[PDB]
This record gives sequence, structure tokens and C-alpha cells, in this order.
Amino acid sequence: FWLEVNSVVDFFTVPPVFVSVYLNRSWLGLRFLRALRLIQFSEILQFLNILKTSNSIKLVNLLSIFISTWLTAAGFIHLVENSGDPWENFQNNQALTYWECVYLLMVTMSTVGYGDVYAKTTLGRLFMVFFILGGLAMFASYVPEIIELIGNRKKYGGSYSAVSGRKHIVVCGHIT
Amino acid sequence: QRMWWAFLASSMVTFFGGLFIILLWRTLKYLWTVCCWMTSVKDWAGVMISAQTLTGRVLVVLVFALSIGALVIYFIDSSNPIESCQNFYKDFTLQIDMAFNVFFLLYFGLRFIAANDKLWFWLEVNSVVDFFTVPPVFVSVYLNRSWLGLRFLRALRLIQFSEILQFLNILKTSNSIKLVNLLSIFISTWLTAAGFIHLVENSGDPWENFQNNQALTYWECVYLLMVTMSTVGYGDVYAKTTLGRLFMVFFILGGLAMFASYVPEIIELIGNRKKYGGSYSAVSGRKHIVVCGHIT
Amino acid sequence: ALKAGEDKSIRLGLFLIISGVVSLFIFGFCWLSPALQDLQATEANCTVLSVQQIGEVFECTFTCGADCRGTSQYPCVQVYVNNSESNSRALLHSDEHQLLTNPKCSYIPPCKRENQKNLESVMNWQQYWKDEIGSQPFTCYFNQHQRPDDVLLHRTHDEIVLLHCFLWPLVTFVVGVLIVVLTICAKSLAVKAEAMK
Amino acid sequence: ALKAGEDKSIRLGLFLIISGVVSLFIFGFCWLSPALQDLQATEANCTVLSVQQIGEVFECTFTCGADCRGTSQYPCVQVYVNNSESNSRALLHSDEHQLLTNPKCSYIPPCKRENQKNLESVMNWQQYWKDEIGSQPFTCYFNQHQRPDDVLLHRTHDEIVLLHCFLWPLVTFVVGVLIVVLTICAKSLAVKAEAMK
Repeated sequence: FWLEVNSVVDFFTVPPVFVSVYLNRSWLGLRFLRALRLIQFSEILQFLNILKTSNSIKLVNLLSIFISTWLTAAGFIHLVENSGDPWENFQNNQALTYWECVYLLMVTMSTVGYGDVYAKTTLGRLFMVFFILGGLAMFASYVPEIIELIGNRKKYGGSYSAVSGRKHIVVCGHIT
Repeated sequence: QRMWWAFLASSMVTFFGGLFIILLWRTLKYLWTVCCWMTSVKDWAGVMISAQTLTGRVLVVLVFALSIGALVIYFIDSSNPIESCQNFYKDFTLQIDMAFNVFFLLYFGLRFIAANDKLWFWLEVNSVVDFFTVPPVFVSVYLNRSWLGLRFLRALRLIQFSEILQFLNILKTSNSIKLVNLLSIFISTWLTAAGFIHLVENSGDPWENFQNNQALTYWECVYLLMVTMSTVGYGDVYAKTTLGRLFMVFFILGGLAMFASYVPEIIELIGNRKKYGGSYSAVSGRKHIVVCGHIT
Repeated sequence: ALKAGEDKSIRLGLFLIISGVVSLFIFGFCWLSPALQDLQATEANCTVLSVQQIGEVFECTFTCGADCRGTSQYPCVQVYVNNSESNSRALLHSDEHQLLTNPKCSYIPPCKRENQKNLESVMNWQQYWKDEIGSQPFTCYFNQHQRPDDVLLHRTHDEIVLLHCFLWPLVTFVVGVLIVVLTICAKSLAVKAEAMK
Repeated sequence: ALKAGEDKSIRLGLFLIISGVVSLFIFGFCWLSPALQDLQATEANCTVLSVQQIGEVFECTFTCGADCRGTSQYPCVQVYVNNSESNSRALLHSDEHQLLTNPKCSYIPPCKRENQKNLESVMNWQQYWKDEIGSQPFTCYFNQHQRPDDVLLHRTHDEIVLLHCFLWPLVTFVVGVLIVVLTICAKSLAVKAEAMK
């Protein structure tokens, strides 16, 4: 339990807020890691009976993994660009907003790469090389989406919604 | 003076001259019939410890670790404005590099005496890598001046890392050996190509008197190759020289559609599944049962 | 059962080990060229020869908050020293960043909203060095291996950032090997102690 | 057996041949436009008409080591010549790169850290040409086909780099065809000599 992912997310979110109120000074640290809590949104939709067919649960699970990973990676790049390389006395920092980092990750992972926004720091370059090599060819290059995009078809109906007042008939056997 | 050609010549002349004298020795050994101790110890004196024997780890495992050391020294050399005279004597520098390179020479000679065919051994890839790494260090200590030439070619020694992991019994299933072999081919090719581009950009086009050079670090070249081969292409860093453009066109046409567009990875990514277990790890004290026949 | 989770500790241990090692190599390659250069600057003894202005005027940028980018002038003071290690004249700069942002002048004032305050600041600095001419020698940083024309009052980096950068990845390597050792105990000595029940 | 490796020599030979040929074409297309232009400049005989300064002042950049980028002034000297091949006035420049980096002036000093040394260098150059007025004619490089207003003291390129660039790919082509010929012998004359045993 201690080294389960959600435990780690809690350790890197919760203690520094207590530090921040004891020192009475707010901090923009690793708090973006709370985005990983979106991973289990797939549970909420089935507990609330919004989602009731398994392939759609897998689809929303994969989609939430994508969105949460995108927002998390944008947080790391935001932190790493706004604080410069330490071997350059943090002088070479770049004043990106978090939304410029979200946009940069999108323009990069689609492999468009305009270069209107890009990572300047050495650490930023290192993170982008990792994110390109992990985002392509390990995080993408999934097969589930090509088998689950027909998921909304490979299941044919739940149960007949019998209205009152209308008569009703069942037909079975050799149907062609 | 900047006498770059003297270092390069030592590799060119040893490779092509050795090729000539092997071809001529063979040809004259044949034409001899138209005009009409030494052979024994080679089978053991190095071959007992070179490879595949029980404790013959050194002349594959250590030469690998030393090749990584030599490559790291090339990364150190690449971090300076190519004009520094403190990091040159009684620090580590060329004097520590020499200790790797003389071992490479001795190991090459051992391989040469062990060779079943001298010609096919001479133009084997690792022989070529040794010819373009080893002679210019001797030039550099005779002229007593360090050189940032083709030393990045030592990265090709990573190709056979797949052997080390099976000799040390770290890797024991064949598809994972193929996976690590392909991965090492990728990493070594990436670092090698980045070396060529680093050399070609930091020295300008000769038809422009080398004036149009670009001061890229080796790591900017590694990054450029990555941003290019993923086809992102920001253009924050790109090749400026004419030779750089030529190399990039070749690297794009060879990296895509010949070096990539492999099928092995799509059949070996399920490799960790298409094998189902090795052997049962029978603990002491626990009882144990086998079930077989029609299992469904 | 414990074993089904204990090897997660192995994986984490191993990750912390290799992460530490890789981090040490990465921080190595990028620190060493700056660090070498900044220690290649020797420390020497110096005394000022003369203090003067060359009459040339330079621009600076004042940030009046939130991306404000106004600009102001300042006059170019120059100061030169005797040098104990080269016994040749060299030009005093405050620090490497000051030399870099203007290699023509011995000082750059903290750029103010009005020219009169830049002026006054330069005079206030100049009159101090007009007293330090000859009297009370000082130590000076000097780089004859690559930049023999100039001297500095300070090094480029504070050593704490360098050593602080190197110790933590080593510490994470130590924590990694410690974690895998503790798990090796909690794997092997556990069954050795429990099988007796 | 030899044959299983001998065709690797064939492949390598063939590679060295086609590599040499392709390299000759590549170096051809990129050398020829510069080389043509630099030989289209004729060599002529010249004498200086007059030496003067136009009073205009130009900027230069001084590199005080390791990406230092300070700047200094210099005054614009102009020198004009009589021309044996055009019999019309033309303006003397030292070389094509000097003309390119400043087409307004006859000389550019090696840019120094202080204006007084740029000044002194320009005067030191000027006084030499104040003696070479009329006395002792000199050869001069001249390009009436495209730039008839100016003359140079030197060509743009040293011929060694051109010929050195062209000879080595030709040499590798020669080595390639030699290697394939030697292998053709070690293939055919080998079996012709060995089948008799």
C-alpha cells in the first residue's frame, strides 16, 4: 500500500501544504500531480451507472490515462522551464505559462512541431527527448483502440424496453 | 599549426595498406605455384580466454566496459572550445585515454592472430572501428596534442552488449535478446550519426573557407537527431552547412524507410507473452503436485 | 501474501539505483565545463593603478514591474590593476556576468528609471575606488589561460549549488541500494525465521 | 573457405568506386560557382592615386575570449588606383571578405578592445600607402565582368583547398577499382593455380 501510485501522489501533494501554512507562504511545486487522480474517473461513471458496457469503460479508462498524462507532463515541463538550469545559475529560465506547456506538448506529440513555442533549457530538452521517446512508441502504439473503436458495434442490444399498453411479440429460431 | 590531416592519414593508411598487403600476400602465395611453432600456439594463447570459455569473460566484457570509458572520454573532450592546455598533462585526459587504446591494440592483434581468414577479418566492422580509433591516439601522443576526430565511432561497440547480458546470464530468453539487440542498434546508430553531424557542423564547408561553421555541442546534435527522426522538427536547432544538409538528407532517407520500417518489433513486442514459463521453483518444505492431460 | 508485493520494492530499489547513477552522469557532463572554467580562474593579489571615465555612454534596461522595459543611460567607468601573478596591467570588472553584459566598462549600475540616478550611482562607486588606489591591497580573480586582459572581484558560481546538485543523486543511489538490501532481508531472513513455526 | 568472404571485398570495392564518383559530382556542383567567380577576377597592374579618410566611422566587434562580444569604432580610409586593364578609377580593398564585411572602406583593422588602438592601426596602415602612391607599381585583382568599381590585393580562396578537395575522392575511386581488380585476381588466378594440386 505504501508504494502504491495513489499513496505516492498523496505524499507529494499533502505534506508541502502543511509546510506552506506553517511558513505561511504559498508554493507552486509538484501539485500538478493531482491530475493523476483522474485515472479512476472510469470507476465513478460505473458507480453512478452512467457507463454500463465494458468496452466503453475501457475506452474512457484509456482516454483518461491520455488526458491525465498530458496534463502531468505539461506540469513537469512548466516547472522545469520556469526554473533555469542550475549550472547556469538559473539565469536561462523561460517564462512559459502552464497553458503554453499544454499546447507545446500537444503540438509535439501530434508531431506538428511549429517551433513558435519550444523548450529552451537543458533540462527542458532532456524532458522533451524522454517525452517524445515515451509518448510515441510506448504510450502510443497501442492496439486496444483499434479493437475497441468497433466496441459500440460488437455488442448488439441490452434489454427490450417494454412500454405499457403496446402489445409485444418475440421471434426466434432460424433468423435470416 | 592545425595539422588535422596527419591524424586522419594514420587510420586511412593502416586500413587500406593492411588490405593491400593481405591481398598481395594471398595473390603471390597463389602465383608461387605458377612460377614453379608459429601456427600452433594461436589456437590457445588468446583463444582460451577470448570468448565462450567458462572464465573467458575479460576479452569481451572488459573491452565493452573500456569502450564505454573511451566513449565517455570523447564526451568529455566534446565539452571544450578545442583549445585548452591545462586538461592536457598530469590531469587524466590523453594519458588515461591511452590506457584504453593500447588494450584495444593488443586485443586487435590477438584477434588478428586468431583469425581463420585474414581478409574477411580485416574488413570486419569491429576491425574498421579499431582502425579509425586506435592509430590517431598514437599520433596525438607523438605530436602531444589531443584531437576530436572520429572517436565517436567507439559507440558502435555497444552493438554486442546483447552478448554481455547473456554471458552474465542476465538475459535468458531469445526474444528479449533480439529486443535488446535491436535497441542497442538504435542507440549506437543515434550516437554515431550525432557524432558525424557534430564534426560536420563545427567545421564549415571548405568551399566557403570553413567560415560558415556552426558551434553546436554534441548534445545539441543528439537532440537534433531525435527531433528530426521523430519528425517533430521544431527548427530551434538545425544543420546550417551544405555538408550538414547533405548528411541530414541521407539520415532522413536512411533512418526512415530503411532503418526504421522494421517488422521485428511488432512480432517481438508480444515476445514476453508468446513464451509461457521456464521451470518450477520448488521451495523446500512445501508439498508439490503436477497436473497434465486434457486441460481446459 | 507478502511476496506478491515485495518484488515491487525490488523494482523501486533498482529504479532509485539506476536513476541516481544516470543523474550523476547527466549532471556530470553539464557541470564540468562551467565548473572547470570557473576554477581555471586563479586567485591573485591586486592594487588599482587609476580610476577614470572614457566618456562613452551605454544603455541599460529598467524593469518597472510586470514586463516593463524602459531604458536609461550610464557613463563608462574603467579601472585597471597591478597583478601579482602576471606582473602586467589588467582591467577590473566586478563579476563574470558584468563582464559579459558589458566588456567595455568596469561597472554597471543597477539600472534606474532616471539618468540622474544612474549617474549618481556611477559616481558613488567611482569615489570608493578613488580611495582604494594603491592603499590596502585586495585579492582578485584572474584567467591568464584564456582571458588574460581582465580581473574579477568574484567567481561565477557559488560552490553550494554545485555540491548540493551532486550530493542528492548520490543520496538517492544510496537509498536505492539500502532499500534493496532491506528487502533482501525481509525476503530471505523472513522465511528463515518463519519456517520454524 | 575464401570465397565466402572474398565477395565482401567486391562489395567494398564497388562502394569505394561509386562513393568516389558521387563525391566528385557533389564537390563539383558546389565548388564550381565560387571557383569560377574567383578566377573570373583578372590580375592587372595598379598604382595608387590618393589616400584619404572620408570622416565616416564604422563599428567592429572584438572577441575578448569565450563568446565575448564587445564593440569598437574605426575611421573609414579610402584608397583609389589607376588600372591597366580598364584605364579607369577603381577602389582598393584588401580582399573579398574585407570588401564584403565593409564595402565602404579600403581597410578594416583587427578590432581591438580600445578605440585608440583601432585608430593607431588605421594610421599605421594609411602611412604605408602614403608612401606607395605612384612609386613601385603592384599587381591587383579586378572583376570588370560583374564588379568593375573595385580591386583586391588577394584572391578569395587558396588553390590548395580546391585541388586537395578534388584529388582525394578521385584517389578513393582509384583505390576502389584497384581493390576489385586485386580480388578478381585472388578469385580467378587462385583457382587456376590451385586446381593443379
